[PDB]
Amino acid sequence: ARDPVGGSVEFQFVPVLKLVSTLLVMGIFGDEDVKQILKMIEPEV
Amino acid sequence: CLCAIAGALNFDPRPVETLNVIIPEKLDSFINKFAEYTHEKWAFDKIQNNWSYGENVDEELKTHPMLRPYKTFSEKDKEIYRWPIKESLKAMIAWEWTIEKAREGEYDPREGYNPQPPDLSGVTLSRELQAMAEQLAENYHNTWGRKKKQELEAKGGGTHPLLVPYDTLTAKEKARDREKAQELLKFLQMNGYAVTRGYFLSTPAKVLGSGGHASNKEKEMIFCKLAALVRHRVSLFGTDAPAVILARSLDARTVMKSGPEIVKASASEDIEKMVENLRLGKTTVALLPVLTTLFQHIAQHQFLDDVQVSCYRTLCSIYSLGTTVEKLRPALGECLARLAAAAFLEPQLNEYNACSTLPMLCSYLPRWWERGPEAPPPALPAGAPPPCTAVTSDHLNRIIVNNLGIDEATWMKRLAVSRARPELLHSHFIPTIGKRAGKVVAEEEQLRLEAKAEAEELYALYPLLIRYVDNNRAHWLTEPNANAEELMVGEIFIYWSKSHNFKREEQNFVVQNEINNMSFLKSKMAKAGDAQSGGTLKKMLPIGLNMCAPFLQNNLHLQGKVEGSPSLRWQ
Amino acid sequence: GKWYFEVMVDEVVPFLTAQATHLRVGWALTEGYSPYPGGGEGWGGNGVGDDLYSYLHLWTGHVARPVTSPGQHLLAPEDVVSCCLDLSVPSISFRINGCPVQGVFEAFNLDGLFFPVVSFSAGVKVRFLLGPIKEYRREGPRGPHLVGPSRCPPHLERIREKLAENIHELWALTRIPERNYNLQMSGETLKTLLALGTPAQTTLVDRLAENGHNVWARDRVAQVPYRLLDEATKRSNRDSLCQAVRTLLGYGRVRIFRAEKSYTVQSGRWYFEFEAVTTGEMRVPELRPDVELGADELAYVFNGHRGQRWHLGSEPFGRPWQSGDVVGCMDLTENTIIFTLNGEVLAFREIEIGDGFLPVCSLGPGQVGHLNLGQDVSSLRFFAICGLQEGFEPFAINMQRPVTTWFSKSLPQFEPVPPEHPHYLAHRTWGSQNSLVEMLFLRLSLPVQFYSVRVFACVWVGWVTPDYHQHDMNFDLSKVTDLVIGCLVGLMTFTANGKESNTFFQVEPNTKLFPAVFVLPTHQNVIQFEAAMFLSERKNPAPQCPPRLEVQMLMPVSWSRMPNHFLQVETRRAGERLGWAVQCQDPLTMMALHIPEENRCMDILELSERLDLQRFHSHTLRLYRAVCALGNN
Repeated sequence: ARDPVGGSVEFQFVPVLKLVSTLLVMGIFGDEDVKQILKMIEPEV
Repeated sequence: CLCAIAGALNFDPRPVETLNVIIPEKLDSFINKFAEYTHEKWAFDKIQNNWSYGENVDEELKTHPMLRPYKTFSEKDKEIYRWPIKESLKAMIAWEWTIEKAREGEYDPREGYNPQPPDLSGVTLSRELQAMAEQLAENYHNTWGRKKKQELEAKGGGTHPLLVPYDTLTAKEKARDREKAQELLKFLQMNGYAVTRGYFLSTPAKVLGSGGHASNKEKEMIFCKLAALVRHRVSLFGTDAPAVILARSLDARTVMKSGPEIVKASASEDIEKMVENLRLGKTTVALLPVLTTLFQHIAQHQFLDDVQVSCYRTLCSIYSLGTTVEKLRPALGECLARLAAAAFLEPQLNEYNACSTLPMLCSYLPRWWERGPEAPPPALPAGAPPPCTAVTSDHLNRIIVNNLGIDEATWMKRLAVSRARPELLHSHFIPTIGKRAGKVVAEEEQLRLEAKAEAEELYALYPLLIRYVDNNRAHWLTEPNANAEELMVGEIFIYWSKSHNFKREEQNFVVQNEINNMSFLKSKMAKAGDAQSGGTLKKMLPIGLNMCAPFLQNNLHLQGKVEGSPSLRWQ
Repeated sequence: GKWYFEVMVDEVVPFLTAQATHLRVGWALTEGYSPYPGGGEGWGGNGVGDDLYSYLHLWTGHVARPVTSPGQHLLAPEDVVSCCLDLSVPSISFRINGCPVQGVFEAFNLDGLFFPVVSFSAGVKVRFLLGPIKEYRREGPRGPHLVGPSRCPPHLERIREKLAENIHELWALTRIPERNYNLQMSGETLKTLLALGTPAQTTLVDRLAENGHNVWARDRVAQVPYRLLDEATKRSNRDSLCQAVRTLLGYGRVRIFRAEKSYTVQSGRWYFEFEAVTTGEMRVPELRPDVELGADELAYVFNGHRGQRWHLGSEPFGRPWQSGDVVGCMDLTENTIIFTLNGEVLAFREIEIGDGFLPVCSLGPGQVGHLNLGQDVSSLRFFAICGLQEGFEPFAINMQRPVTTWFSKSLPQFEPVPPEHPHYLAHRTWGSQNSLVEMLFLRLSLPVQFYSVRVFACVWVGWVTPDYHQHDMNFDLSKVTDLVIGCLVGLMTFTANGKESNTFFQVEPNTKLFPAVFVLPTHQNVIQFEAAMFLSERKNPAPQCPPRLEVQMLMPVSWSRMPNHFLQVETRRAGERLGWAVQCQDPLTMMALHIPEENRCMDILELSERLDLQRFHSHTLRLYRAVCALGNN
């Protein structure tokens, strides 16, 4: 699509992944939220 | 070369008189004033450098002695002013540039004589004087330049700036003597004395030329030859000039045409000039000349060749008219008559160019031509008819549709040389004016004929191929334009393509094409066709791969094309 | 002369976002107000001007001032400002609801037309009550357009006399000392003819009529150019002039639009389609945001009208540009700039490569068009077949987000410059001399809150406000070798002309005067600069007795450089008059941050565009993160 959220696919993702990690560490996430994240990963199961 | 350059666009100092001329008393009267005024100016200008009155020659200290007021003077100090003045006035008296007496009448400082001179700028050249300052500056420099020249003529050196033609010199150098010259005459009028004797370049050149040209015509009627070469140079200049009196110039052009027309009644130069004149073309006398040509043409039909060639050239002027009336109707009538009565192909072409209720007769003739469809027996009449159709289309701007149908019929008849080329030009015009389905059917019919010719194909075959190449290319080009205008065509394109492949692969055919080109003096069409064919990206990629290796049927056809494209790329 | 009007404001919620909305009325002359949505100095507003005069507390110079009223509150759905202005002695002064809400204006200038400006912040609706502000971005049916910018002998005499009487009689028939008066009128006509000394003759006659008509108008006023008066009147005048003529016969500036550098294309074949909502002549990385357009090494373009494209240079190759006519331009791989007109293809042969380029569109005053851009729907005309034949694909899927382009803009800034123009204790002073025009200006780089000048070398000097930068212009003092320096704790002057002018003007509340001046013309510059108080000001450290030199020096000119990129939406509601009240809905938030320069509106996108500023910001962010480290409170 010629992107680029940051012109660095990685930069954009790092920004998001870091936020996600902070949230998980915090644990201030709904079980449903956890399920959503799992689905988000690839929905392997 | 110089002329082309203009289009793109060593001494003798005259001897005046400066002592053979002894001032009238009115000039002596101006000498008191002008001389006194000069002394005042000196105080004013010498005071400007802080100079002053003293009692002795402290010139470095910025002092005169002579900067004693004009009143203080000894006349001998006044002579320093009077002498240049006396030379000025005498120079005028020498020219009989009479200086009529009406009136004689005229900064970090220091000491001096600090007058304020009645400033010189404050009066300025009347038209008599406007001519005069030029000659006084010219003359003054010469006397000065002649003294400079006597000085130069003593010393044996190279060149003199003021000893070389005055005009070459900067306007600023020209200024130095003018600074003496305007300073005299304006000041004379300022003192109440006139001094009385007793783009544009292109316009001037044109006028001089008309002036000579008439002389040349008179000479022809009765160093003249050398001037005539000048005529060729002039014609070239004129072509450049136009693009770069107009109507007046054209009128002069009419006179030149009459001279040439008279001659018709160096040949190439005249023709080129005529062509240039023709190029230029792109009054009553002109109408008369046209009438004579018409009458002359009728006489030729009844029974000079040069006059006839000139008349054909006159055809170009008609084209020029096209770009932008009784005599015209009449000569036009004679032309129509000649056409009816009808080198012949050339005459027909000239007639068509000239052509470039009444609508009804033409319509009937057109119906007759349509009747004419399916058979010919006359190459010349058909060409004249085509020219007429073009003229009709032009007049029109339906009728256009009928014209198109007629064109199609003509194409069919053709399918059934110079005439062919003329027909092609007419066809291009018709296509431009421009049903489509019928044209496509006709193309299919032809394309097939071309394929058959290809299958058949030594030298004769090559010639046939060349003929196929010209008509096919032209009509093909118009058709392509139409297709673009309204962009099955793929099938037509495929056929054109097969022909194209055979063409890419044709040696004898290639030689024939070269010969045809030489006689005159398909790739673009092929490209347009290819674009149409291209008009399924993955499938296309697979096909390209297959071509490199070189609906299923369609794919195979596309692949075959691809090969053709590859061949084209190889070129 | 006098004018007054009333606009009543409808129902605005004062807060959506953390903002007290915008909705200040005042008035303004054309010149020197040129709003932008980028937002002005000090973080952008209204009444900023020395143009704007707007009206709450105070607005003027962008420096609110308190005001006595009786409602002593902001406008709300309830009221009707009741606007008034005299021109004559020029005072705008104000009421609300006929309620005196204090006196103001005078002491500025005539020039241009001082209309009424209304500003809406947020969700609000208002009636105006009588019986765009420029804009690069337009307004279009499919893809926004974009347009602008618009500034807006004796015998002969006898023949004349006798002919004149006949004319009066002829005129008399149509209607159904007097002539006499007619003869006098004929004589006038004669004077007009003398002044004048084919259609052009008719036009001249019409002009003369307007001129005479003009004198007549002046007389009536004592009791608008003819083009201004209008077409019907012009036509009527033309007829009389025509009759007279028959009788006589018987007798025997440019705005350039750019694309983000990030989009940059360094390879392949692509196509850009330009849409014209305007008819006229226009031209389609290195190129400057501001400078000559279409005639430079930077880019190649030709005027649509001219059928010429600057090489830079002169050329043909094309039909004259037609309003609302499709245009098509086409490869990194080869090296051509094929132009397809209406596609309908017309290109350039052999062209350098690298650094991408893209094509730049600059529109001159008064034609808008829209240029695109994204999607298959976008192929228009088209302008599609070529893409199909060309394979020079449109940006298409890439750049899914809509493309953003920086704008040249209108107002110069007093920026820094180096080695430019060629030919551009103490010492401080310098300058570059070549075939340098005037000019001047100068400016400086030290700010005073919330003491010497030398020069010598005639030239206006003054001290400039932070907002002092304004369009220049002739700049003859004053429009709104001895050097004397004035220090403000006060009155600022110096010793004018070496020896005292006395004391001219001063403000001591807590503004903030910036020093430079503008110097123009001359073979040799001869400018010398420098500091006690100034030195103390410049550095937080100090003041110290010893003179000090800044790491930085300032310059060079406001310039006429265009570089601010435009934005995401700017939708409101327009704003229909007849009814007389206009209501605007939605909210806009600006991420931009003000400099310490100061007061310029940054525009985050602008920061992104400018790397150096961006680098500094990034470093600052890192430092901030660093202070945070260790979980300190």
